[PDB]
Parts: sequence; structure tokens; C-alpha cells
Amino acid sequence: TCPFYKKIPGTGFTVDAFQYGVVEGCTAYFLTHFHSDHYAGLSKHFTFPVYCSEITGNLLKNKLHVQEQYIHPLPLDTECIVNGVKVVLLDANHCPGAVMILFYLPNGTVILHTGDFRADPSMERSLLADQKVHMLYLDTTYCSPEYTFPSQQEVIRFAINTAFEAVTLNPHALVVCGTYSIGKEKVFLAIADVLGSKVGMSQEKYKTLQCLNIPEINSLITTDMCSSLVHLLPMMQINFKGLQSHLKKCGGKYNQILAFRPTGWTHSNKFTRIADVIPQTKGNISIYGIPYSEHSSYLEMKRFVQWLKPQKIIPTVNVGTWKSRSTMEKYFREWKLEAGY
Ligand code: NI
Repeated sequence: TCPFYKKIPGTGFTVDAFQYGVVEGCTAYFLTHFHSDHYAGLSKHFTFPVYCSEITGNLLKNKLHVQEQYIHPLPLDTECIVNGVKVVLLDANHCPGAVMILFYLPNGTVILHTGDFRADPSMERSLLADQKVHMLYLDTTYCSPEYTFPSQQEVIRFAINTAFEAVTLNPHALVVCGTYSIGKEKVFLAIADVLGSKVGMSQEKYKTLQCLNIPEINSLITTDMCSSLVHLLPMMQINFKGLQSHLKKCGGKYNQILAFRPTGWTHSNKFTRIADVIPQTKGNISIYGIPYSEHSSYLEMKRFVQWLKPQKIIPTVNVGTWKSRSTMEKYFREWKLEAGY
């Protein structure tokens, strides 16, 4: 059944709750972003109102074939009324189209639902600065102090410098980047930019990217693999067997592959820095795991919550085990006692 952490009290609303059939008492289904664990269940047969960003609406229409009459896109940073309730959509700094949602309940309670987010100090100057938030529905993916990772900028600088060096030493090296969803487009676009190439990909992935309102996108991507020296493949193909196989397909145009797997966290983060990362190598193939995160580190999450000072926190991630729930509750109490709210 629909879990309580997916329901907004005092409303008929639900958030990211499309796999339970008809939720009794739901008048509007919000969708924070186009990731499959969140949209699971949507299709062309859905006949209730879906509220979301413009970009998420583009993907629902073109990729899932949801009918236009049920898609309700909202602009960001704008007070909107939905079924008699004031709401605002904020940029979540996750993947393209991803939002946080502010609900203003008729009784005066203000609720923030973060969706999936990477907390940033820039959020402290959004419309969130303007009133008190009583209840926070929080993306707790990395809520434990072992989870450190570098800035996105630092990671992109490493990837750009590595690729440019490799290809300038060997003009017959191919760069391959893995993907299994939207997000992390900066990794492959930044590398293609330094190399003066477009990125080449399947027809399905090109279609997905043409939904994202990325400026000058026609200048940066292509379905013609032969003309491109940055290829995107399914994350599943980023291993030595999959990459050897891919290299056969290019007809002796290339004699070396340098591949990037943008992971979330990996336990080499507790010891090693970004400057010190090394690849796994077999023969003429090298694979780099780079810690490019679209979720809060522990310290980013803690700073956001200690700034916001909510009265009650409702985790939305890692809620399935008692040991996870208890650990998270301990951190929330620590944060509250340190900051004095
Ligand atoms: Ni997500």
C-alpha cells in the first residue's frame, strides 16, 4: 500500500506514488523527476492529473506517451494554485527537470518535499528564505558521515584533463561514457567539448536528450557514431567484454578505449582524493569510476537542514530497515542540539 512518507497531510496530494494503482483520496499526483523508481507505474493509460516541471512533462509525453490532457507543467519559482492549495516548484540540483515542492496548507503549515536533491548554499537564497518550513520530506540517500565526495566542478575538471591528455597522446583513442537514465550530462558534454567532437548515441538516447531544453543541444549531440569520438553506451556495456566488443564494431578506426563510469559513492572515497584516482586496465582498454554525485553529501545535507530548522523531518530514502531509520533519527537529533532549534 502507499507509504505514509508519500502522502501530503491536509491535502488530497501524493508525491512520486504511481505504482499503487488508485490511491484512495488522491486528487493530484505530483512527480518530482523522471527517474524510473519515482515514475514507476505511469503510461499512456493514466487518467489522473500529473503535476511536474516543463522538462519532466516533455519526457512523460515523448517517452512514456502519457496524454497531453493529463500533463500539468508548472513554471519554477512561481506561486501557483492547485486544487485550492498554493504550491511552488524549486530547482532540486539533481537531474534535468528535477524539483522540490513547497506546499502551503490551508491551516498555515508549510511543507517542503525535496524529491531527490543535491543540497547547495544557493538554495538559502531562493523563495525558501521567505517563510518558516514546519515539515521536511528529506532525500536521505547519503545520510551518514562516511559519505564525502568532491564538488561536481572538481570531478569535471579531472575528466576533461584526463580525456584531453589521452586523445592528444593517441589520436586513435575512443572515449566511451556510460548512462542508464537522465542526469550527469555534464560528464559526456564537457569531454566532447574539449575534444571538438559531438557525442554519439543511440536513437532512443538522442530522443531523451532532445526533451531536456539544454541550449544549443543540436550543436553538441548526434546519432552518427562514425563522425563522433565520444560514444555513449548503456552502463551495462561498460566492462572489458562489452568494450572489446564495441571496439570491434568501429571497423579499425580506433585502437584504444578510455571509458568513464560515473558512479555515486564508492568506498575508495574514504581514503583517496580525486587527483589520485586510477583506472582498471586490460590491454588497450582503461575504465575510470568517477564520483560524480547528484545527491547531497552528508555535510551538504546537514548544512541545509541546520539552515532550514524544520520542526519535523520525514526521511524518504533508506526507510526500509529499523537500523537505518534509527541511525538517521540519531543524526537528526545531533543536528538539532548542535544548532539550537
Ligand atoms: Ni533520482
